[PDB]
Amino acid sequence: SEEEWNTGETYTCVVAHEALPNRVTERTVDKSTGKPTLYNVSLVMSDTAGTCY
Amino acid sequence: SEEEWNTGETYTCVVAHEALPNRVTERTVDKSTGKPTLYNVSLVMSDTAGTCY
Amino acid sequence: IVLVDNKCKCARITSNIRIIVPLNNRENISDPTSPLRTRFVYHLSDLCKTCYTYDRNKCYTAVVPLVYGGETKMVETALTPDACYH
Repeated sequence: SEEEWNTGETYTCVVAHEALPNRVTERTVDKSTGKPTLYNVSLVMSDTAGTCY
Repeated sequence: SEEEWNTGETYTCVVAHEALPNRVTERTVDKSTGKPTLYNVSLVMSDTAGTCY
Repeated sequence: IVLVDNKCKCARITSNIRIIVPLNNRENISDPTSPLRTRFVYHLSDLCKTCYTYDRNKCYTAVVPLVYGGETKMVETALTPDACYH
């Protein structure tokens, strides 16, 4: 339905192939990770210079 | 001499005190340690790297 | 010359200050099922003593369930199998 993904459900897909070393792998994506329509980065760089540089 | 300080020359101070766990502590200072006026800061946004890009 | 070269946050300070901040990553690194933490903090003092990126030599892992014919069984899976080992 258009409710779980719209809610932001983080879906995951697992697959097992013989050729793979671990024999198992997976990926995942949610609403945001699904082509983020917009970022919300708010990084803060505290103490840009001190002791270390 | 002023020139000798300019190069740093691996100047170090050793302090020995009983209260210290090993009775030996080394410190050093250089032009970088005090206050570098320049700041060639380069914050790479890197929308997608995951690991060290 | 390179004072700090922390690979957890990719912070290199040659004394240059380079910090890469990958956007695509979940809040919790233990499992992907966590919010997307867009905030990023780089405390120089603390860094010179909650990672975001993954080291090239480091191969993380998480346990996940699987069901084919019988009962749900837990198996380990690596988030970066290429780093671990077309």
